[PDB]
Amino acid sequence: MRYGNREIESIILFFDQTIILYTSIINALIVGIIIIIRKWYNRKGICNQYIYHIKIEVIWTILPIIFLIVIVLHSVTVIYNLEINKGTNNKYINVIGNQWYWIYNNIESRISSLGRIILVDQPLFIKANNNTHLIISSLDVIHSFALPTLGIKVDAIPGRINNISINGLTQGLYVGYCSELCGSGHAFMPINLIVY
Amino acid sequence: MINNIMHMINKYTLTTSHKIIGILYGYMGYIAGILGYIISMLIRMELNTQGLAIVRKVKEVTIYNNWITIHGLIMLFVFIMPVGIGFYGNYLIPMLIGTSELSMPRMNGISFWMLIVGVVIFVISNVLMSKPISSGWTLYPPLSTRDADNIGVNIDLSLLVVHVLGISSTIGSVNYITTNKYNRHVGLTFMNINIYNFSIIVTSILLIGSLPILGVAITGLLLDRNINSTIYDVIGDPVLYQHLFWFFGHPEVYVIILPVFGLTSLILTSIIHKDIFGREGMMYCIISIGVVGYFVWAHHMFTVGLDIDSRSYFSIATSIISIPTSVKMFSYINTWASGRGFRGNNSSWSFFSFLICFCFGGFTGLLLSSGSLDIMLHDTYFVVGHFHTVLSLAATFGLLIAHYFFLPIIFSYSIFESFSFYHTFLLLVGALLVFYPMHLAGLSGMARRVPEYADIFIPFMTVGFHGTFLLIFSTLTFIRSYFQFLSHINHSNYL
Amino acid sequence: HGSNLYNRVHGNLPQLYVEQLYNTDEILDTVPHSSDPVHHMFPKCAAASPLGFRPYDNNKLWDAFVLWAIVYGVTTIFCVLHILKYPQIWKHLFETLTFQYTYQREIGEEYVWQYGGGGLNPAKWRFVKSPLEELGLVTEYRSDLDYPDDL
Amino acid sequence: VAKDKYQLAKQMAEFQYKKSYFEKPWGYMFAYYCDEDRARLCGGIGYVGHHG
Amino acid sequence: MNHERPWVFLNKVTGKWGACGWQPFWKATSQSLNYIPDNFIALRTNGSWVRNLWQSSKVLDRGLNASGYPTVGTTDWVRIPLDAPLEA
Amino acid sequence: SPLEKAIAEINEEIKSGTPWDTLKNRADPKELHALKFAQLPHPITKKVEGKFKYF
Ligand code: HEA
Ligand code: HEA
Ligand SMILES: CCCCCCCCCCCCCCCCCC(=O)OC[C@H](COP(=O)([O-])OCC[N+](C)(C)C)OC(=O)CCCCCCCCCCCCCCCCC
Ligand SMILES: [Cu+2]
Ligand SMILES: [Cu+2]
Ligand SMILES: [Cu+2]
Ligand SMILES: [Mg+2]
Repeated sequence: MRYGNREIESIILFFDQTIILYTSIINALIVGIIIIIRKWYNRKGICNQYIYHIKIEVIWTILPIIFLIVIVLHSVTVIYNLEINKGTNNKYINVIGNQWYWIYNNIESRISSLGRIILVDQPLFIKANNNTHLIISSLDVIHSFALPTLGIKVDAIPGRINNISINGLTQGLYVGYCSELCGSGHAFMPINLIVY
Repeated sequence: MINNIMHMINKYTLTTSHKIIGILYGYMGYIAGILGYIISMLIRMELNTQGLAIVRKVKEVTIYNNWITIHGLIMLFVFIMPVGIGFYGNYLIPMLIGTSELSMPRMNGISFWMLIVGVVIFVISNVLMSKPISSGWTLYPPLSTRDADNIGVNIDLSLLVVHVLGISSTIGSVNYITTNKYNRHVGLTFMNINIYNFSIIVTSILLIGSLPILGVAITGLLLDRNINSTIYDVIGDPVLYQHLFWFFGHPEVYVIILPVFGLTSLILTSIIHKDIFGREGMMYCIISIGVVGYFVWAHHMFTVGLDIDSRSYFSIATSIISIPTSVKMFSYINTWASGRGFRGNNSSWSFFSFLICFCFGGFTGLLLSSGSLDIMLHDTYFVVGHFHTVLSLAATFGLLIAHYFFLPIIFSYSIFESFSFYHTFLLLVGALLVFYPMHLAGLSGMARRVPEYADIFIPFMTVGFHGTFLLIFSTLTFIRSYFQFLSHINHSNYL
Repeated sequence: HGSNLYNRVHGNLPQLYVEQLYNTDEILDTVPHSSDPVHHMFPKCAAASPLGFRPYDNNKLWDAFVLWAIVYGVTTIFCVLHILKYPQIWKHLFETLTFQYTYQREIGEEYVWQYGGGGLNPAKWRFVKSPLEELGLVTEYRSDLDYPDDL
Repeated sequence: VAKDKYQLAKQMAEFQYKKSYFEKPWGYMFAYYCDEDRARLCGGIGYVGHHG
Repeated sequence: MNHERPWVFLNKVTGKWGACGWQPFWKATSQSLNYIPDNFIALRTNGSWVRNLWQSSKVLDRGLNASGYPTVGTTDWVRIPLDAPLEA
Repeated sequence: SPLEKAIAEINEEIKSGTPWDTLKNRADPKELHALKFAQLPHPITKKVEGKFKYF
């Protein structure tokens, strides 16, 4: 099992770290709530005076903060890691999002009947391990070039030329979507990328 | 009986009494909630079955798009705000500070009837007229201006509906702030008013600051559609529209949520027979959430193409906003401790559901804050899971707490606890089956606003089917319970 | 409740109630009086609860209709308007919910079935045959229905 | 406040009489009032017996 | 509603007694806050039948010659009303 | 006090017992209810019912 890119790997590892943190917090609160509820339902541990504790409040406000700066730093570094590979390219590809089909270098790509919703008649080809620049926009309305398995999701907005850097490591076909409401045929506007 | 009929009509139209306006807001809110629920059932039936089983044609998916957009608009602007803010806000705010009426009694009636005008225009536009607005609840141009399925006038009527709702909200907000600031009885300072009043004040401050921007955005859309300008065209800035709309967008979200916090705090004081743990802490956290919500608007546009520095900044600001809500959740957990909350009360169990669901939704939404990780989750079903496990499980359950706590007080008849238990528990279980799978269908790549999906995603939609049936059962139970609430016995014999 | 006009006239500034013999309702637009009756929020409920009665009785047709309109009124109005304007949507819904419509189902075939556990995973799925045609209630699938061509 | 011992004895005698004739009746009446309120809020009208 | 006031069955040969009356009942639903139920077993009464039953219990258990009271059908049971205390 | 006298008298009285403890001849309530339904006219149908009926 390969990863298909390094940026996707970095995003996955950041996701796993956050998942671990949140699961730990959830387990702590679950134990606390279990104790509280078990005491409550049996009519035990009553104290109308216990409506303030300065130390506890200050500590429980501070603790989330220190565990959050780490997450923020990690996220910022992941963003910049996504964006560093710009400028080290040798191939340019331009992508246009038409109304319910895509265009790559003035070649149209529409859904086919061989596959239900995933396959396309004309894929988009890029070379493995070769840094490429995608210049994406749209003609009529807003679409969204979405290949989230390679860590690419960029909106194709009319009159706005977005520029993303794409890189492939695993050879094969990646299926993606429009990921933005565009009309009636939004659900039938797939994306196919072939890394060879 | 002409005099009696006209007297009733004058009672419910010329009124300025805060209690009457409050009950009217509540009624309209419940009705619009039921309508939104019906449309949601239509959407779910479209998703569950394969092969465009309801619309039957790809050309006619515009019906499904219209369904989702009106579902969103109805449930946001006419269900929660009229109920959470309009109903308890008007009914309770004057009472909790010991005064007769709100300041500006007439503007209160003007607010309610502006809301009714908006509802009427919306209902006529999107039902009796053909080819309605079908551009999602976030009316993104050029889809909502330069399209083929959005050409009729009723689209412009829906935009004007948004305008009237904004006007109504601004009037209500100004009225609430003013009444809470000067009419407090002698001996009650500004920061000693109970928790609900403070949350309403901060909510009103939120609404005042952002609605004019939404008005500017909607006027831009109307001008593009009608006088054929180019603000949001291929030579315009659809991103400018997105910036303005979402500058309004997140303040609306916190406006929705905060009054639920206030109501839950008040009801807790009433049912656990103990004061709020760290009341000053909760009030300060509420105002903090209010203030921080004005600096995070662009976390809804991480894939538009924002500058890298701005992406990092908005991830930071979203985490900042995440902090004080955690403080509030801990305060709630400690408040319930040591108390004597009723062990068999739908209010108690709805509070539990509110707490759990809000914690889970807050976590899932804190994952989405990271700009990088928002690459893989923008416009998938993860976002839908997020804002439905917050809106439809934390806001809805807070309103259920208020509903089951204030029905006896308003009407003077106790509540059928077993009936309410069936309703609330089936709503909990059914809703979890509908939205929880969405989360794992978002990490798997399923986009949103699609009536037809790839075959890889069948299991999630089967669990959703199960959840939709349970939801139908729960809502029928709820409506029949309420009808039974105001109806006298039907059987009586001798034992 | 009952008017307080005798007291209002015999009160302390009767000149304020001269308007009350014009076209003017007492409860809404007359100066309140020290000895006025107390007005409640839902007078029907206020008068019925202390007698042990719920405000509405189902045995009375008028009350049954009024309560139906209060609870189910706008709901059914919206449903009726929608059905009148979109007859085909409800027709298709009825067809689907009654097993009359099958997209591309065949006879004797098996179809994949999986409840949860993430996307389609071949190590978890089952395959199901239609019990309706196993029993015999179904032999052929109707084709006169609308078909989503180009999908 | 009693200052010398004689005032203490006088206050003690008065308190014993008052306890026999005024304070115990008050205690029993208040206990009956609490129980009567509990019975009033019973039978499915209020939340009596849910906690406490 | 207007039914009989509570009574006392008394069986002669067995010599065994017991109170009785008509219990109204209805399908359970929400209650009313502003209403304490009136006397329903003994309608339009100050509820003295409880006191009469308590006073008469010693009389009845001790053995009462109730031959001057009406019977219930063809059985051995007779009805004693609880309108006034029973002394005999 | 009169309250003390009354309390002491009641305390001494309950030592003897109460009717619920001292009464020997007393029928079960189920037998009495069955006899009521089987012999006496119903206050709604104005006739004698065999047993208990909901409607
Ligand atoms: C408060 C807002 C709110 C509420 C309550 C809901 C309630 C529900 N929503 Fe939705 N929803 C949105 C806000 C809301 N929603 C928004 C903003 C969108 C996006 C629109 C768009 O994408 O453009 C959306 C989109 C959306 C989709 C998008 C489909 C698609 O995009 O692919 C789906 C489908 O699964 C869905 C399902 C449901 C279901 C099944 C319910 C409910 O059935 C589940 C809970 C049901 C309840 C029972 C609530 C009903 C209330 C009453 C019962 C009133 C009674 C009184 C009280 C209890 C106070 N919603
Ligand atoms: C309804 C109310 C509501 C609330 C309260 C929130 C709360 C939050 N929301 Fe969201 N949100 C919506 C309603 C809400 N949201 C809606 C309706 C949409 C969709 C709009 C649409 O696209 O149509 C949306 C969409 C949305 C997105 C869009 C993602 C995408 O579109 O690209 C993002 C991502 O940044 C986001 C983030 C957050 C965050 C970070 C919080 C935070 O406030 C959550 C904070 C909560 C907590 C943190 C819980 C407390 C935690 C603990 C107990 C301690 C743990 C703390 C630490 C370790 C620090 N929300
Ligand atoms: C020891 C028995 C374990 C629990 C028995 C039931 C689950 C069977 C084995 C679970 C693992 C394999 C997944 C297949 C089935 C999962 C079903 C499910 O709920 O999936 C959702 C989710 C989908 O998530 P998931 O299954 O993808 O979990 C992640 C799994 N891995 C590790 C592979 C990534 O399943 C779970 O969360 C798993 C635990 C389910 C236990 C549910 C218990 C509570 C019941 C609530 C009411 C549900 C009504 C269903 C009625 C059906 C019968 C009448
Ligand atoms: Cu598209
Ligand atoms: Cu699209
Ligand atoms: Cu936001
Ligand atoms: Mg998008």
